Amino acid sequence: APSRKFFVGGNWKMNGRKQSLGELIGTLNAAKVPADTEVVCAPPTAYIDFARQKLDPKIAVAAQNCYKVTNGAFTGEISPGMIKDCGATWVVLGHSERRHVFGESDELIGQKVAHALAEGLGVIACIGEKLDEREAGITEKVVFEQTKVIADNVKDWSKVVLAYEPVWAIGTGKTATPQQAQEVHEKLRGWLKSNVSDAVAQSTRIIYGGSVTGATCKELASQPDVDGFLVGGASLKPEFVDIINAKQ
Amino acid sequence: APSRKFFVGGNWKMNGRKQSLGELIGTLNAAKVPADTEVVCAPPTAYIDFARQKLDPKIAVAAQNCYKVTNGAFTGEISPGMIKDCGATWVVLGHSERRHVFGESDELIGQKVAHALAEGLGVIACIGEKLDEREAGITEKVVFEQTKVIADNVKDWSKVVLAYEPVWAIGTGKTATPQQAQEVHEKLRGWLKSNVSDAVAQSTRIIYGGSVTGATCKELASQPDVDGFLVGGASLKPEFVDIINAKQ
Amino acid sequence: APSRKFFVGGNWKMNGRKQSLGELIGTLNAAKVPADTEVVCAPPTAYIDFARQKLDPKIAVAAQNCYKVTNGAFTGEISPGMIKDCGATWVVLGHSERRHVFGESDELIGQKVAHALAEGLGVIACIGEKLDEREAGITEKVVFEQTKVIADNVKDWSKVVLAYEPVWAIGTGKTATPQQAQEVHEKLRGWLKSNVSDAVAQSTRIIYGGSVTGATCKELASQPDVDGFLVGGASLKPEFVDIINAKQ
Amino acid sequence: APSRKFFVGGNWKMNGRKQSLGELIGTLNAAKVPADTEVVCAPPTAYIDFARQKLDPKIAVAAQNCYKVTNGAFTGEISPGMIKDCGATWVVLGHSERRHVFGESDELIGQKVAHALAEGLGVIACIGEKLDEREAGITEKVVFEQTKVIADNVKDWSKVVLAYEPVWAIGTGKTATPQQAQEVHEKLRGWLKSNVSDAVAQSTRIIYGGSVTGATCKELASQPDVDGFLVGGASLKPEFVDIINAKQ
Repeated sequence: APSRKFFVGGNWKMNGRKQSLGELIGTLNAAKVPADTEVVCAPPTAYIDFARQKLDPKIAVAAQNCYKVTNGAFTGEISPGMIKDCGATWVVLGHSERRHVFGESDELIGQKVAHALAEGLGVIACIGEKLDEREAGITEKVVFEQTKVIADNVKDWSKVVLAYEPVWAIGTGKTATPQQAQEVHEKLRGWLKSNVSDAVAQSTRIIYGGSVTGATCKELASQPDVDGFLVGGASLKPEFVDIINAKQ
Repeated sequence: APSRKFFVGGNWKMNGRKQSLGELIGTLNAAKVPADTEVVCAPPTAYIDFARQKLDPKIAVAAQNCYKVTNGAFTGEISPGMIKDCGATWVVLGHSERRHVFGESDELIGQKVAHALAEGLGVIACIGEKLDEREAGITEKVVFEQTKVIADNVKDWSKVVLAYEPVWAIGTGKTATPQQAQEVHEKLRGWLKSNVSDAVAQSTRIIYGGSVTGATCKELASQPDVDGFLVGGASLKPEFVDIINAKQ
Repeated sequence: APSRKFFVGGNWKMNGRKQSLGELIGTLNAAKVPADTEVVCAPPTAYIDFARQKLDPKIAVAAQNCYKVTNGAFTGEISPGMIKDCGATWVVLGHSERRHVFGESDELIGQKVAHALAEGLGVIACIGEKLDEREAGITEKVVFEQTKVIADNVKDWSKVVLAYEPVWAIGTGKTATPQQAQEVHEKLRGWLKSNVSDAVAQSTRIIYGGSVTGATCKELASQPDVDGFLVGGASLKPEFVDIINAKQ
Repeated sequence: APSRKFFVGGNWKMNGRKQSLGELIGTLNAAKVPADTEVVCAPPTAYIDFARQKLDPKIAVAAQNCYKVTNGAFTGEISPGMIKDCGATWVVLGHSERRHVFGESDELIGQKVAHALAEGLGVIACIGEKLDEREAGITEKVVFEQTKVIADNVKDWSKVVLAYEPVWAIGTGKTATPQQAQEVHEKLRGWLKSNVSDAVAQSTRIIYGGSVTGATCKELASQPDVDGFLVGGASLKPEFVDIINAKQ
């Protein structure tokens, strides 16, 4: 009985300013999210406070990243305590952009996860295999190694959700279908049940982090092992509300 | 403008929280800012907005980093636009930790600088050699190589400040001999004069990003080619209001 | 220079004598060196001079190792100066046997590289993981860890070549699957791009130091991220004049 | 009746280039060595051939090291056959720098000795206790264990000479006198006579490998059990000739 509460995150990435963002917050603030869905918004780092202040207490705020120490000589970086200090209760970790564009390693990612969590912050842990990894059929290998690192650094799965990112269908000329989406979420839940525990795997939300719009959210949402989304571009528009109601 | 207005930058790095930073902000706001000086506080990204809202108008706020595009799929990053949108007028680029801990290349930094200036932001470009390089005498080459890449992306030095940081010795009160800081800064000024213009070099601030305590800040500024500092730890201590007044 | 001139290195190791090496040298001297390629022969230290004197100017000579100081009480060692003084322009550092049989640490190798480059010599820095490491998936980490240490000592990649060697499988004709060689070399090129510069990665030769016969040298170079080899045994066989022409 | 022919080796270590070395060879080539003294020069590995070619047939050439196999996958290493192939008739083995700076073990040293010898090459076998070993009074213990390994790998003492190295007086703040030099050579000859044979001990030359200059060579040479030297620094200068005439 997968009573997993639908999870819908909105990764604005590096987009928006007070104006467009405040305007965005206005739409969701005036929107009516299903009492059965959990909605989170990940604003640009400079607008985490702005967003949380303007954001309706019903919606949680999430950082798009953080470091592995409470304080230190790390110009440009922020710690989970600040993220908490700003009212944000979540942190996106391991986003494909952070791993690839910025080269963040699993080791460092594993350390931010353990720290973020120790700091009492929720954690949206992102995984996903690149195009070549997909072309080889190493999807399982790749995604299990990343999840494992996340699991070894997670002593409590209540504060975490998994987001699978089909980086292989991101600007590559390959398209990811909802079936192959489920296929992956399946193995990931299978990895948990087997490597963690039956309960954890049954409660842990595994959200889809691939191309999601109000037009395709219904299909993807109907998938058994897909209990949520981590929306990118669409999280900047009114359509985000439609995605908030995909499971419905 | 021949008279290079003193420039005291305070790099808070990844330290403090609203409460803490609030106590610090409230202080500087009670600190008289001599027209003979130009003070700037670089708060962690999450607190750029907060500080700018609480901080005194006479004091400028500066992001500790930014990306090289107005908007994009760059989770965890912020654009010059955003910083500016938050009331900050400056940006720190090339910092010791950014390139030596997060591997930011000169290339990337040159692109950030070009974009930051192009966005209406002022930037504090950082440079400095390492211990292996210092103990090689290639300190001038490495710093010039770094300054060249930055200068290649600067078309107007009106809103630009150079920051030399002796990476091979920064943090504790073990302030590297003021003579060593003068030698480098002197060559940098001789670089801008020939590679740009006598006026540019005679109007460009070459602040010291090394060990600067609320006391040692005297003999340091005492040097002819040292128009300020990029205070690290002390920038957090109330002794930051002193380093600002490193004279009389 | 975008077009990365093919680089075929021949590592003779500890084999041959004047007679033998003379027969080999006389051959390559009759072998036309395509401008599309850059061939180098690394003779045993005792025969560096001999080979350089007999070898064709179009072919470069390379020591198989050197020390990290111009001169000193280091019986049994040679300095970059000496190698250069013998007409050799390159040096092999970090080779599988040097660190895995004679326990040379990355540190030592990083110092040799820094000194070699500083002495006017070109260097072929070698890297590669072991079987225990390969069978751990930490191949990328180990090779990056090795490349980092080397890059930390390189200030000009104009006279530098990377050499990946699959230690867990080198020697016989059991050439490790060309895909495995491509995966690693591909990541290394993505490393230099971000850790150094797109230009550097798009101008840096990443030769394969694994199993390269006078035949298999086709499908190997066929891979996009394989700009040459570091021929082991075959470098002694007349089939070395073929591996040089691993195309058409 | 110790009719042991005076032996004087010159360990140039890692010093010189064609120019200074050729200049050095010029002095000895033009020098007149006593028909009763045996002179050997150990050039940097890269100059063994150079030296032998420029060296007067009266003086022998010696490698400063070698490996334990005729040929093989040992980049940077050379075999006794090459050393022979270059006209060198000697090999320095076990030099303190090789044992300490490079960690060569007695086992490996014992194997190079047996191989070098099997290859028909003379062998300057080096021994000597470190500072701490000397401080403890383990001189005998230490030096007997090393000599033993050399003896077990020597089935013919005609092709070998022993060089005692007071490593304990090498850059340590301790100075070695000619008396304590003899003291050690005494025991070493006592070790031979007792563990090898009376004849071997009476014919085997045991040369001093400590600080030796034309100013102190006379004193050391007059010692009964000191029948030669293994000169370091002084072997690079004209003074080497004076040492060649110390016994006189």
